[PDB]
Amino acid sequence: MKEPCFREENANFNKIFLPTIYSIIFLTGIVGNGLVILVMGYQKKLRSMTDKYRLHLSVADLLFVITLPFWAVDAVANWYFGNFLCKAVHVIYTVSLYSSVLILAFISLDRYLAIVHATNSQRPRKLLAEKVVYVGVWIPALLLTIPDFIFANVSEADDRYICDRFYPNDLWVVVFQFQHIMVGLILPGIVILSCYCIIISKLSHSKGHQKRKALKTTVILILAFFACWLPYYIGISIDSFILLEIIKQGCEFENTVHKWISITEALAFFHCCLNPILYAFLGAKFKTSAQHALT
Amino acid sequence: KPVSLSYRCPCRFFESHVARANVKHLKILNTPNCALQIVARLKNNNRQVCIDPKLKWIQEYLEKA
Amino acid sequence: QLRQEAEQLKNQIRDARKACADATLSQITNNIDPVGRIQMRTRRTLRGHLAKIYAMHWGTDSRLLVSASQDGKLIIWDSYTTNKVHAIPLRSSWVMTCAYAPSGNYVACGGLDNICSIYNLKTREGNVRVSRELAGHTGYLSCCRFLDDNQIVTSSGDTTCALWDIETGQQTTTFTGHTGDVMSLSLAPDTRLFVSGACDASAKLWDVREGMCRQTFTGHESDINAICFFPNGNAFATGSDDATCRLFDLRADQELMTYSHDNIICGITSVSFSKSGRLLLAGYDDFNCNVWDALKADRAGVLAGHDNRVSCLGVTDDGMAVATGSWDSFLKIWN
Amino acid sequence: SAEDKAAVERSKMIDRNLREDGEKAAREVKLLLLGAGESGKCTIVKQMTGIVETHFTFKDLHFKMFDVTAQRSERKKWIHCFEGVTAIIFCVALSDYDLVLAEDEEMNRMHASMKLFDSICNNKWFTDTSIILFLNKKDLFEEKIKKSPLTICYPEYAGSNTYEEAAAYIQCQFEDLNKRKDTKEIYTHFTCSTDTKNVQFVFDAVTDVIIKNNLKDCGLF
Amino acid sequence: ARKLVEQLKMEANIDRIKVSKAAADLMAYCEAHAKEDPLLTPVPASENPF
Ligand SMILES: CC(C)CCC[C@@H](C)[C@H]1CC[C@H]2[C@@H]3CC=C4C[C@@H](O)CC[C@]4(C)[C@H]3CC[C@]12C
Repeated sequence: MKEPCFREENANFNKIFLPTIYSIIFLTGIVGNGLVILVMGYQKKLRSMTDKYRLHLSVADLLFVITLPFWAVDAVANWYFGNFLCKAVHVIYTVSLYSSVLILAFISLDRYLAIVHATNSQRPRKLLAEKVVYVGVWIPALLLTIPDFIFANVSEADDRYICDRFYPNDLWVVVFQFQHIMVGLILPGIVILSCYCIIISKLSHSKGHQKRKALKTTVILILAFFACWLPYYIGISIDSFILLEIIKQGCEFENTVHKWISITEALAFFHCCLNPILYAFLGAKFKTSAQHALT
Repeated sequence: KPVSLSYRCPCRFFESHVARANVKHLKILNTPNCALQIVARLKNNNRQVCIDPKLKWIQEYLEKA
Repeated sequence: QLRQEAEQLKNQIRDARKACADATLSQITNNIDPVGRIQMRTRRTLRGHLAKIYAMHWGTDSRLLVSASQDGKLIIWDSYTTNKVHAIPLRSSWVMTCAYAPSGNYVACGGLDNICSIYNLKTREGNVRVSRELAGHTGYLSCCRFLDDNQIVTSSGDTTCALWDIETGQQTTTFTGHTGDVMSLSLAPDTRLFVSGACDASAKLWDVREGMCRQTFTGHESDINAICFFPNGNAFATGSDDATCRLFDLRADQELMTYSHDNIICGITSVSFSKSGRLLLAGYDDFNCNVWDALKADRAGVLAGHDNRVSCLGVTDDGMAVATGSWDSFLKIWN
Repeated sequence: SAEDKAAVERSKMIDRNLREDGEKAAREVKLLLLGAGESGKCTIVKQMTGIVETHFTFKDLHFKMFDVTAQRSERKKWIHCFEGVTAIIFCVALSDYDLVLAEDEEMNRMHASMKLFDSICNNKWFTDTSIILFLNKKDLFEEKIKKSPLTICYPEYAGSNTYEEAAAYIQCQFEDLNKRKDTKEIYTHFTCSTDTKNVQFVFDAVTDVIIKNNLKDCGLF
Repeated sequence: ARKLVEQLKMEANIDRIKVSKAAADLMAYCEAHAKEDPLLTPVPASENPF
């Protein structure tokens, strides 16, 4: 059961399938985020709290999007850009990825506070958007992108250079994978699910038109977020378990799990694509603001 | 770095029970950033495997080169 | 009995006006060359208002201006450096007019409260206090102007105008004779006569000293919203809600000529002239502002910079810049 | 150049003050009052120059109420100043079906109230503004309905002369005037002698309106 | 009713002039002050406060 197999089979699919999807995501995300950011910039009236949250989300999505071409270059042939750029890209990727989800969690909390405590909560709704956001979304990311700074070095494998993180004693990998799983889906996921479920609970029996539309929207948001981010973390968990020798099987199972992870993460990188559509282009106020900014 | 395109060196969890008499072919993979991997084909089923170099036979083979 | 006599007198007036009409302005102004298209670019934008803006008035030094909004704040700006000089809170947040004294000492404000508040700016304490409150009207204030530091003229919604006396706080003269609400008022350069335009589509020329009406001009089909004199004081221009402007004549006692276009169907909220009386500014309802020609009736420029209805407009004494305030809570200066 | 520094400091101070005042003022509730027959200001003022402004608080919420029955000018010329209010409280007297207008006996008073409500509800300025409706004189209507059948005002009505279905018919007729069914809602309440449920109903209506406004501000729909 | 008749009678006997003369006077006034008008002829930026 210790016979070694080679990852060349996965490399054959990874060389061709990945960069095209990355290019499509890059184009669509850059177009959407540019439209959103120019609409926000050309607005002269006082910005609401949701406008501030959308401005943070757009900045995070832009930071994530400007990273894809480097990974496309890495996947297609090899690495060329040197140690400094390798480390900088590694640093940017993590902060963008974690901010893009903590912003969603904070938006869900803000909407809960606005819908449930509508008459009373008006000052906390501003405190959570002016002071707590920085101690919220950004400080954990800037404090957890430290492993990339400590150790992320380019190295020669076969003929090609590679920008990959290298771990001492092959444990760091499992502990960091558990960290990724926990931060990605369990810190913001619980808050989002609870707040949106109770909002749906408080907007179910009403017979209004606007209330019905809001109920449909919250369901769409929950379904989109969970369908985007669940299978990727399931695959990561399976890979961590098989690496931790809890599951003892042949390496064809390893190949299948790697294929699953690759396809599912390629699918899940559409969060930067879908966020401007879900959070900006489905609102009447933002539509009116964009129409005014057009002329 | 996305997990999909990360680097994984092949031989993991080497054993220390392979006998010297079962060795049929000798080959060592040249791969850095991991523990040294030697893929020697066995004689029982002609299947390669990576084992740790702490074995007395492995130490003698290393010292005889 | 009296109705027949009044009809006969009106017929005689119409016959005399028709007889006095020998030629129109457009026939004898065709000699002059038309003015080129006016390209006006905004210079400053003033922000700080949180609600609709209903009036404004340039100072006599062409640097300071005052704006009134529904939020209950009367803001005195500084147009040169965008800095705000004063922000006076209001007792009532329903305001529809404001004015700036010729000497820069006092300001005025009025609205749905039927009380004209006069505030003193330059006090010993260096702040603003209520200098006087004028009461006695039975309708909402629509416009108020300062003849001097002591006398103020107001036009109310009960078909009346009043010449007040700030020192005593009591009315001095009352001008009646209209039919509908009075929604405009402008003082002549010599500050001896003023015209008023009411809802009955009739503009009346009053007499401050005598206290009696002198001339009445008709020709409009809807409510008159704005009025202003020619810089020489010999003629004036009226704007109504039926998307038209008209130029009358005091001496000829007859309408001169009209400004209209086939693509305009929204009413006028404010009109103004230039220093030489050549360019006529008109703020229409459709978020726009037009620059007509006082002698050719040809459009020569559009000032499109607002996201909502334009409610007030003004031109400095030297004609350097024009300030427009809209319902978007922004004042914009063009030059 | 100390004058420039002082001017900038003064501008910053009186900009922060205005921002704070606006933030404070955005947290309160404003209501307009309307009525056709008796100006609709009798019951609510006691129950709690040209305009009347009334402040009251209930369960930590500040309500201002604007009464504009002292303005006898044309309604078209000053109603746009009230665009953006939270709600309009319309008062209708139930004991006016058998009465006639003071000016002329041809038009019934409740028909004039219906016309005024139709004009207010379908105005171009008030499209997103909700209407709370009060039906007063419930006991007097109770007494009057038995003596005078509800047929002088509604000839097409076909029902027994009892309070419940007559009141339901009146409420249905008043609510049916609305044409913007998908943008605004009308809350109907019969005022009671106990001056403790009217303010609760107003509080509930204002809370619902605020929730529906926040549903749009947050961008959910 | 008598007040309106009296006002009409009082305002009926006033002096009037030909429309052509007034139009010529307006044209002359407009032409006289065409040299000093910052809106008609834009002022160079050296002396422009804005
Ligand atoms: C990698 C990181 C540290 C780069 C800097 C990113 C963070 C710190 C930047 C990116 C976009 C920035 C925001 C852009 C817009 C606004 C709106 C403004 O009204 C207040 C500041 C605020 C909210 C900024 C705060 C700082 C911000 C969130």
